[PDB]
Amino acid sequence: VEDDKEGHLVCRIGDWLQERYEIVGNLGEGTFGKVVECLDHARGKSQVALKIIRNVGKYREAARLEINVLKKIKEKDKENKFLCVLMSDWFNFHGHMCIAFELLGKNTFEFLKENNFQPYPLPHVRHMAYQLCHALRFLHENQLTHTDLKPENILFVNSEFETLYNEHKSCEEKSVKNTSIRVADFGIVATRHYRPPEVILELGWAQPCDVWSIGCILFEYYRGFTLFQTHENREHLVMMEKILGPIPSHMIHRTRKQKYFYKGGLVWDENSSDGRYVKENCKPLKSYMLQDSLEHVQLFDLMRRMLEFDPAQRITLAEALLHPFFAGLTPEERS
Ligand SMILES: CC(C)(C)c1cc(NC(=O)Nc2cccc(-c3c[nH]c4ncnc(N5CCOCC5)c34)c2)n(-c2ccc3ncccc3c2)n1
Repeated sequence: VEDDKEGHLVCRIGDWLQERYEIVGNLGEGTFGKVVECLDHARGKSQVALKIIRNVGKYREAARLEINVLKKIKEKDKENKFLCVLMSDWFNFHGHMCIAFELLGKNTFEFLKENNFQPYPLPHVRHMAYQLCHALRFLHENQLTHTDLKPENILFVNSEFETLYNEHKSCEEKSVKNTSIRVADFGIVATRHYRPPEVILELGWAQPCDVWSIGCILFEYYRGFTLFQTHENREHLVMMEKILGPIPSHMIHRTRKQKYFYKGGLVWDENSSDGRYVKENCKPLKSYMLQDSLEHVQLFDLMRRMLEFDPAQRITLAEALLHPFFAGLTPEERS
């Protein structure tokens, strides 16, 4: 046991925790501390993720809050059946709160990056979407809101793939063998590209925030690239307007950030570097359909309804789980 003045724990591959956890790898780091891989010698050689949070205090406090959140998700989920990440253990170790999870596979972003940003096929989209909706419905019902939904926070149970590619000129694609996912959270709300306009405009958010993000995420699974490829609010709102249509007067009246607008409209210099990028790449949403086909149109219908500007007219996760799009699930996918 040795601590540095930043507080954090100095651990080495081969160190043991709770006489059952043998560190074998490294999986992450962040504000709060490390995230290592162990084999659980108690539960018999099997593999876990272990977020370590040492001293600091706010860290320890927030770790407790996380554990509680995850405790409550288990209690409220009997059969594991709501597709959130599952805490298998937690403990206290010379001040360092630790939280063990079953080790899942690559997240939906990584997998996409490993596939050279070749989009997932429409059935995978459909299945992943169904589970994201189910999962966040369950969370919303228990007065919980993710707020930082994004592809990196969706993990595949198993990210093994069957590489398969013929005929297509440069066919070289990986289909993941099993599209089951789990929702995690690594820990202005949201990440830029998944952030909804009410957060951008500082109008307060609630559950409808998660739906907007889901909307954004589905698009990315479907095209391989992000729907809003930008890093600044004004551009982002302009992009919203050209992809989706105008912004309700009512949301412009309530913005205290009265800098992006002028006389009811977004200030926007159509002929700049930013101007040209938007002009030569942002087209109306429907135009990004890859095929002229019912299930693709169903998907864009759910997507448009998920990306309503007004959080109050935006579809709920309950209403989406009943959207025709989800007719095409295999019966097995249905659970
Ligand atoms: C259920 C919900 C809502 C989605 C959630 C999940 C988590 N925690 C989490 O995902 N933790 C976590 C932390 C570290 C690893 C993994 C993880 C679980 N399997 C894995 N299988 C493989 N790799 C993993 N990753 C390692 C790299 O890195 C991403 C996950 C993992 C998961 N939280 C959460 C998080 C932080 C909080 N802070 C304060 C208050 C409340 C908090 C709640 N809420």
